[PDB]
Amino acid sequence: GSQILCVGLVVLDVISLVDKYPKEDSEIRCLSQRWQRGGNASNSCTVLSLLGAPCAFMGSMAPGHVADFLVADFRRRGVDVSQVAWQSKGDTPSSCCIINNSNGNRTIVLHDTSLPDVSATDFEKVDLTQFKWIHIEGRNASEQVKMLQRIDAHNTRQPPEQKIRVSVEVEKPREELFQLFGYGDVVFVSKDVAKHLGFQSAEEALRGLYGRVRKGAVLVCAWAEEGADALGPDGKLLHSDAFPPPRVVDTLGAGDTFNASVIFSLSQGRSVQEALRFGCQVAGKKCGLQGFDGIV
Amino acid sequence: GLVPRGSQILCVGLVVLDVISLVDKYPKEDSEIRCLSQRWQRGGNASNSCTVLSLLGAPCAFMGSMAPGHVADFLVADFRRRGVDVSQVAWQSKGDTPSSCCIINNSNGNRTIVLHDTSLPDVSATDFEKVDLTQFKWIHIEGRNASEQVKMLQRIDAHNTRQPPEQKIRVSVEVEKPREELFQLFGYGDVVFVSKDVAKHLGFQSAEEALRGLYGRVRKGAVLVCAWAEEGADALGPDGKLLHSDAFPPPRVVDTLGAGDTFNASVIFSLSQGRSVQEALRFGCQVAGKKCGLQGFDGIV
Ligand SMILES: C[C@H]1[C@H](O)CN1c1nc(N2C[C@@H](O)[C@@H](O)C2)cc(C(F)(F)F)c1C#N
Ligand SMILES: C[C@H]1[C@H](O)CN1c1nc(N2C[C@@H](O)[C@@H](O)C2)cc(C(F)(F)F)c1C#N
Repeated sequence: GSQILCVGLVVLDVISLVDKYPKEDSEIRCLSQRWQRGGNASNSCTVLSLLGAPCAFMGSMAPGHVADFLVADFRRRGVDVSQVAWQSKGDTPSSCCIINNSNGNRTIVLHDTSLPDVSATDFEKVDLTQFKWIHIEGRNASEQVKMLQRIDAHNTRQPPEQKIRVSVEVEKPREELFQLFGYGDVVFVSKDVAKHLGFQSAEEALRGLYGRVRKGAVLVCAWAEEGADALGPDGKLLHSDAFPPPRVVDTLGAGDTFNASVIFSLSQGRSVQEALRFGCQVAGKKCGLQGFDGIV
Repeated sequence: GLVPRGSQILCVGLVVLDVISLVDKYPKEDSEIRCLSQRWQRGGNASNSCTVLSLLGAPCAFMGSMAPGHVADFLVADFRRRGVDVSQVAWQSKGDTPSSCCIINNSNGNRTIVLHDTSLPDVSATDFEKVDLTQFKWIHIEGRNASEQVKMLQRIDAHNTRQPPEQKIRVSVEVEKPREELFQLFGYGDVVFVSKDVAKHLGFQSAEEALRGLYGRVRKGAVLVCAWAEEGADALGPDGKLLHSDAFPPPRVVDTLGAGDTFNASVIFSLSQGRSVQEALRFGCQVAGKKCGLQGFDGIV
């Protein structure tokens, strides 16, 4: 296997750049506008391609002009779109993103079209042999657990040399998703999910949630500008300071940059410490740039 | 393709992609919230007046700036969907096709707007100088870049001086934004539309006060028109006789977005058809009122 598969969402980000965030009932005029392809699994694909990794995307899309824009962007990047689960019923999701130029803060108003999510049936149809690593963005937990069990089954039949590495992301504080803790060799838990569970630091979260992971898995938690932490089976907490840019201009997709960079580094055989550090390095570079161009 | 001579109604002005999201509570900065419902709409005054003229049964054309891209493709497809001739569009090499983002809170009804950037150049007088006016029976200009538009208005004046009265192009002008640059446009056109917002900003408290106060600013024999929402509309012509029409409010008000544009297009339509200013004021008020009980422009006729 050579490719890195990212299973999750693709969203059209209808971005506006403002000098100051608007006050409810106001009329600000934006600096600039752009269409950017978004969604967590989608943004991680952009980053992996830029990092020089052969990657593929798996997500639901509806035939139409929004899909044509997204597909052309995926293709322009060299993202393998051959795994896309095309839906006959529904529309492709989009969102209004407000990026504050004075601090880089991103405010998203998402429109979730109720496009059916990728099923365990869609996933059974995939020939796993081309993949080196499979990353799943937590969405439809019950259906994704069946996908994770399929990869587990594949791997039991494989020599250690050709075992598919698996990562999982729990970004939304949804009780259903917490069963995914659970599966995978690398588990990414968000600051928002951690705070929701009552943890006030990435060290508190990793010590509190490590009991929920599979034997020998690595639990990772990025805490924005405070840097990121990781905890493996050795019980040794690992840390990396952030690499903040002198001027933070766009934080939209920073966490996705972190996830893809950590996945990349580990796929390349680097240590968890090296990977934590690289993840923050790339996430920080991206924060001082508009979009993903120039992160390398 | 072939458009018969003196058949179309031209609307010069703005087209924009409005992205309207309905939220239960306004988002706090850095949040990743999910909206109730999200609509993409083709907005802009000259743009909305085109939709209405097509629905009224009028062959119409739009003239405005657009840049090649995916926003333009959405807008062009909508123009076409409402059967608007888009052959006059001034395509720009530099700039963004306008897009505005509206956030409507469902718990209080308050609208938060993030207005399009200023990057796209407006239609120039040299752009207009390239249009063959013979296919138009009427030309309506939305006040934007006043200095340039005055040269466009003078071009139509020049065209008309060498035309017989039956082949004269009728001209209307809209002053909707309260900016001093635009107030020079009162001096052009056969029909001048002044807004309630512009009127109030000049210190007028009624459409009667505005028409009596601003009539001196119009050219000889022009008609000054002012719609005052639910209070109805007024018109004042060279005879010095103030004309009025009550509003025709719908049983329930659904959507007032583009009501003024519906009024303008309906008044232009009626006059283009040879009806009296009184008949046209009334028609403008009827159509604008029908639209208010409707979501969008779909069933206004
Ligand atoms: C992915 C995490 C690793 O923990 C380092 N990363 C960063 N995340 C930031 N976020 C702002 C977004 O709104 C999210 O809250 C996360 C900002 C920065 C920076 F400080 F540079 F601006 C860095 C970095 N480096
Ligand atoms: C254009 C003017 C003519 O005066 C008739 N029109 C109406 N405008 C309304 N507006 C309320 C919002 O603020 C819009 O901006 C304007 C509402 C109504 C109605 F009462 F029906 F709802 C009517 C009518 N008829």
